[PDB]
Amino acid sequence: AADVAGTSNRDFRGREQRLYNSEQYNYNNSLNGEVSLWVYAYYSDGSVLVRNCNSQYKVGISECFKSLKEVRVGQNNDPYDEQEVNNGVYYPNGGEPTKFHSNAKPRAIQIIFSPSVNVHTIKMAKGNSVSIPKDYLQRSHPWEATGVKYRKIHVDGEIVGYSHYFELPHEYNSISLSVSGVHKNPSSYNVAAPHNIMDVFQSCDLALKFSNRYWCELELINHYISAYAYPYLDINNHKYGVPLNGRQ
Amino acid sequence: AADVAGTSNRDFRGREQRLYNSEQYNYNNSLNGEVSLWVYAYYSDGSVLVRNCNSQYKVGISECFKSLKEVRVGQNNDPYDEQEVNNGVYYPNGGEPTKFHSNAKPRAIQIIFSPSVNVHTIKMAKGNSVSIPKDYLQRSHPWEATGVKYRKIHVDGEIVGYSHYFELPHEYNSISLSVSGVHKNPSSYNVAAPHNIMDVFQSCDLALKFSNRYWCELELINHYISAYAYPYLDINNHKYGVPLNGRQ
Amino acid sequence: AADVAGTSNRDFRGREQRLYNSEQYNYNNSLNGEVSLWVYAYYSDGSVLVRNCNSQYKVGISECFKSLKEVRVGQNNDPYDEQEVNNGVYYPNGGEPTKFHSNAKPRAIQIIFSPSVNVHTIKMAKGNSVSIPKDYLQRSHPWEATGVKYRKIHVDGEIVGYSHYFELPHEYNSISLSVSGVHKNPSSYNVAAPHNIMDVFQSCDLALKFSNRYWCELELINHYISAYAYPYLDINNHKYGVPLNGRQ
Ligand SMILES: Nc1nc2c(ncn2[C@@H]2O[C@H](COP(=O)(O)OP(=O)(O)OP(=O)(O)O)[C@@H](O)[C@H]2O)c(=O)[nH]1
Ligand SMILES: Nc1nc2c(ncn2[C@@H]2O[C@H](COP(=O)(O)OP(=O)(O)OP(=O)(O)O)[C@@H](O)[C@H]2O)c(=O)[nH]1
Ligand SMILES: Nc1nc2c(ncn2[C@@H]2O[C@H](COP(=O)(O)OP(=O)(O)OP(=O)(O)O)[C@@H](O)[C@H]2O)c(=O)[nH]1
Ligand SMILES: Nc1ncnc2c1ncn2[C@@H]1O[C@H](COP(=O)(O)OP(=O)(O)OP(=O)(O)O)[C@@H](O)[C@H]1O
Ligand SMILES: Nc1ncnc2c1ncn2[C@@H]1O[C@H](COP(=O)(O)OP(=O)(O)OP(=O)(O)O)[C@@H](O)[C@H]1O
Ligand SMILES: Nc1ncnc2c1ncn2[C@@H]1O[C@H](COP(=O)(O)OP(=O)(O)OP(=O)(O)O)[C@@H](O)[C@H]1O
Ligand SMILES: [Cl-]
Ligand SMILES: [Cl-]
Ligand SMILES: [Cl-]
Ligand SMILES: [Mg+2]
Ligand SMILES: [Mg+2]
Ligand SMILES: [Mg+2]
Repeated sequence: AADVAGTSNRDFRGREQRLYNSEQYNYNNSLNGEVSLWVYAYYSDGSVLVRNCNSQYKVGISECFKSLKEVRVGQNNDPYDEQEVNNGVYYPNGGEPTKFHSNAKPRAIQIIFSPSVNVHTIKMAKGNSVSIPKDYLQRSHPWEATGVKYRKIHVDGEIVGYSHYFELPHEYNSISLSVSGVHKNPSSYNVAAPHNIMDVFQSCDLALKFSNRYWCELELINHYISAYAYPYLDINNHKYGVPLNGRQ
Repeated sequence: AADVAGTSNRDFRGREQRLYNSEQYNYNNSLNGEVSLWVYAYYSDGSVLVRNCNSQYKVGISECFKSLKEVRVGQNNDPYDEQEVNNGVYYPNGGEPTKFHSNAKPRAIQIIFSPSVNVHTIKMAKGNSVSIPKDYLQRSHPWEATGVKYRKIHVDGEIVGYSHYFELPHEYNSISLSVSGVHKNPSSYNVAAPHNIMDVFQSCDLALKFSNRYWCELELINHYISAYAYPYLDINNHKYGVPLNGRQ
Repeated sequence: AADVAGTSNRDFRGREQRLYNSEQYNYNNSLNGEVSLWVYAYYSDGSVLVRNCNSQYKVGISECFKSLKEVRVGQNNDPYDEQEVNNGVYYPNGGEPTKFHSNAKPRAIQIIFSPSVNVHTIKMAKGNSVSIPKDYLQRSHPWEATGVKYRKIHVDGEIVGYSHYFELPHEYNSISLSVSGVHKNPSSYNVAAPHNIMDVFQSCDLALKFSNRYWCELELINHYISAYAYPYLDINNHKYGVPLNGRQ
């Protein structure tokens, strides 16, 4: 006759559950694991474009002014008029659109990394509308190291991810955007030294990308974030994610 | 008076032909040569999307669920309805398309490598519809090493390429897909060690890509495969390619 | 009472201006600086597609036959007919378009690098319409080193950039195109050796891209080149750029 559940050190079902969750958390943090990046572009109509990349060793996303704009697939997007918006945004008075402010422009950006990133390695190039980091190429460092600004997304006392959020509320907030982060490596084994370097090149090939525009934050939270155990931070500063280490 | 053709060791025209073919085969296998990857997505209407990349040192292709779907350029693709298909495939009951199964979904994938690949280096991430390799990121190795499954495409006793083929016949066969392979290097000279590493970075830049949807396998065989001396394996297990080493 | 402007060595405003310009020029040339690449595709209707990438350490652009073709956003591009053009260009007599020559085909290409490139590192793969560098993969070196052909764009005796220009005036000038260059590094410190290699991988992530089709060379010169202090060479061999080193 077996011990009774939840009363002794022989609840092996319980120990196996805790190990299963701990193994996933720590595997993700091993050099064999993913590091993941999400870039969220929020539009005035309440919809949200997500750009996601999942890869070994390091991960990144690179967007231009045009690629960040809202596209409603299979609906009217006034493509000619929006090309004229682009011309008017690349150079002042450079186009002839029928509008002052395109509602396809993002109102905000949230950058989220998986908990397997090392925040000290995070780099971002938030450039102008023609993809220069700081106004002119000749004065541009090709990135800023913005890790100190990333907030921890905590759930149940566990870091389930990292967030950097900035609004684009002003008419001159017209941007291009690239972001990069490196997977944790507390060892002194360089994953990109000659013993393993070609595998890092293969990781550039193997990185999986995902993009979709969700009709609102609720839908994103329900059918993307929660569905796939991703970290998130909503407009009301509510934290989402699944804590795993040492937990049932 | 010259020797008679095909009767002696002084048929220099004959020797030059054989060397020409041998030189092409072996150049392709040198570190100076191409390694090439083709991903074929087969649709129920009989058409075939090819994605090709040709590059030095290593090569790869990365696709998401959406990018693998059939697009008939300049014809009706019901873009709104197919966006709803995507929503319904990213999460169950997540959309409202007018169909149960999109005929734009691939029925099968064939992955073919040039004979200059080392099959031991082949990696594939066959992920789910939101670009996670194995259901959740926390448990995902970012690839599987599938080389042992690649079949040799033989012609005249020569390996003209390698094939891995899998059908997607079930309703739940909704995938994302990345593939990578490394060019043969039997030497102990690491092409990505510091003496040559920046050239491997340049190869990422220089890799040439090609995509097209052919109306059927016959057309692909005739105007793509055969036209450009590529390897192929058709649905009837017939092998295509041009044998070169030691041959006239 | 301060010295009079432009009469002595105590015009600190003057010295600061000259240093400001010199600092930008030399920063651009430091390993911290950008290296930039522009590929210009010129169309018969006088418009010009620019593809630009700006990145640390090294930079590149890769295009196929299709991606180089003129696309007039929000206007009629006869997409079905132009897909048939593609089929007819990938293989002779392979399509059924309503035209002999597509006016969407580029008439010329100009490749321009920032002055921070090392011309000895420049590589180009000018391939055929199906993205093979030299007719067949088996005989293809994956690039040509074309630096000796690049012309210096001089302004006021300063090199503000480098240009390689080739026309595509013949019916058989149907190409694919990739180009790559490496940022100057006169030091013996290898930026891609293990001490800094992962940063070069991050630079692949962080590279910012830009594309736009301008209606004519005048507009490109005015609202792109000149607006953002880029180098250029127009059809009349007129040089554009801003000289900076040692200059007010
Ligand atoms: N830790 C703790 N949790 C409480 C307390 N009161 C209510 N709770 C709830 O209980 C949850 C934690 O329960 P457990 O996971 O079983 O307890 P634990 O502290 O993690 O201990 P172990 O999992 O056995 O290591 C919390 O998420 C709370 O919502 C309390 O006093 N202490
Ligand atoms: N090898 C071989 N080929 C045959 C034979 N009978 C018919 N053939 C045909 O001949 C072809 C090969 O001819 P060759 O290439 O001239 O002969 P080989 O064996 O390759 O000899 P070398 O090219 O001179 O080294 C094959 O593809 C067959 O289709 C036979 O008995 N032996
Ligand atoms: N150098 C030079 N410039 C001239 C001369 N005559 C007219 N110019 C104009 O003057 C410009 C250069 O003027 P400066 O920049 O003040 O002279 P500089 O030779 O560069 O000398 P510093 O800037 O003081 O080092 C040129 O771009 C010319 O258009 C001349 O004889 N010599
Ligand atoms: N009432 C409680 N008393 C004592 N410990 C608690 C209580 N509730 C939770 N904890 C414990 O405190 C730790 C942190 O959990 P907590 O719920 O505060 O994290 P959180 O979700 O980041 O909190 P919040 O989001 O509310 O700021 C966990 O180990 C948890 O078990
Ligand atoms: N009738 C034959 N007798 C002897 N050798 C042959 C004959 N036909 C071909 N060969 C030789 O056998 C070797 C293998 O050629 P073979 O035609 O069997 O390759 P294959 O195209 O892979 O065959 P298959 O596709 O029919 O399985 C070659 O060196 C070829 O010259
Ligand atoms: N009339 C002049 N007499 C002497 N030096 C000059 C004169 N005009 C310019 N320079 C100097 O000559 C150097 C080269 O300037 P220059 O204007 O010839 O360059 P550039 O723009 O490449 O010429 P161009 O485009 O006309 O061939 C600069 O240092 C400049 O100060
Ligand atoms: Cl590890
Ligand atoms: Cl070699
Ligand atoms: Cl430096
Ligand atoms: Mg607990
Ligand atoms: Mg023979
Ligand atoms: Mg001067």
